[PDB]
Amino acid sequence: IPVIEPLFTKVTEDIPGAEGPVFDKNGDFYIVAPEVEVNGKPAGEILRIDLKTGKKTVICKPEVNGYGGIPAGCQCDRDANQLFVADMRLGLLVVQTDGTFEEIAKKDSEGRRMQGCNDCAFDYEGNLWITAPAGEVAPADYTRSMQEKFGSIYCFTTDGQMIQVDTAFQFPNGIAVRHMNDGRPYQLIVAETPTKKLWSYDIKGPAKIENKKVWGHIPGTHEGGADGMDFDEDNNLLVANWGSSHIEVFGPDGGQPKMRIRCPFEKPSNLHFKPQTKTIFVTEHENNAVWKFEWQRNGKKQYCETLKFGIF
Ligand SMILES: [Ca+2]
Ligand SMILES: [Ca+2]
Repeated sequence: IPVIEPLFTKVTEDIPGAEGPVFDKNGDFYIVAPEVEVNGKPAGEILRIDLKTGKKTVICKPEVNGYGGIPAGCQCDRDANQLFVADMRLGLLVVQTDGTFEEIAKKDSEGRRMQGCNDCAFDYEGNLWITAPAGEVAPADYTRSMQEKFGSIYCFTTDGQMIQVDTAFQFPNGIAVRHMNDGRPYQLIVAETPTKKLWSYDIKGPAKIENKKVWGHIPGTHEGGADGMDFDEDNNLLVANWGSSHIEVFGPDGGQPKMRIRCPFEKPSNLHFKPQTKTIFVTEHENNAVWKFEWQRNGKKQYCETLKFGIF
C-alpha cells in the first residue's frame, strides 16, 4: 500500500482533545476542545481560530443546568450560518457564531433519553446523521461504549425529528455520507473505532437506512482506530486512524486502504477541507494541535456550500 509524506504545517496548538474542525459560510475556522476541565468537571469549549495568526478565541462554553459539555464534532448549516455540534454530554447543540447556543433534544422520537454524541454529517437533503458513542446525556452519569456495545446512530430530519436509526455499536465515531453524481444521498459510512471497522448502509430516505455491511478495514493492531472522516471531490474517503500515525485513503468502493498518508504525529483525530481548495486541516491528540497539508485534489462540497435556490 503506497504511503505519501506531504508537508504538514502547524496552525495552532494547546487545544485539549482538539476535534471537530469546521469552516462556516463566511470562511471562518472553528474547532472544539472536548477535554478542557475545571475542578475535575467537563468544561469543553468551542473556538474560532484566526488562520493568519493562529490566535484562539473561545466563543462558547456549553453548559446546561450546571452540567458542562464535551463538544466533539461539528457541521455548518446551509440556510443559516450556525453550527450543529455533537456533544458527548449534552447531545446535539446548535451554536450561533456570537456564542449563544441551544439544546436540540433531550429525548428522541420514541421518547427515550438522548445519548451523548461525537460527530455528525449532513446529506445534501439537509438531514443530519449523528454518531452517539456515549451513554445518556447529563444529568445521567457519563459513560462510553468503548468496551460495551451500546453506541447508537441518529438522524435529525429536516422536519425536526430525532430518530435513532440503529444501535449496538462499540463506539461509533466518524461518519460521512456518500452522494451520487446527481446529488442524491446513496450510502452512510460509520466508523466503529476499537473494532477497526468501517460500516455502510444504503440510504433509502430520511432516517431510512438498510443493508448494514462491513465496508472497510482499518490497518493496525494499535489501540484506537478510525476517528474522523471526509470525502474528496472524487469520492475517496480520508479517514484519521487514531494511534497509527496515518490517515487512510479508501476508494469509493471501500475494502482495504488504497493509499496512506503518514503524519508527523501518532494521533490524528479529525479533519476538514478548506472550501474550494486542496488544503486539509487536521486535529491530533499527541500535541493537541491543528495542522494543515495539501491533498491531491479538492474536497467534496459540504452541505453548507450547496445552494437552496440553485438552477443546476
Ligand atoms: Ca471523533
Ligand atoms: Ca470534517
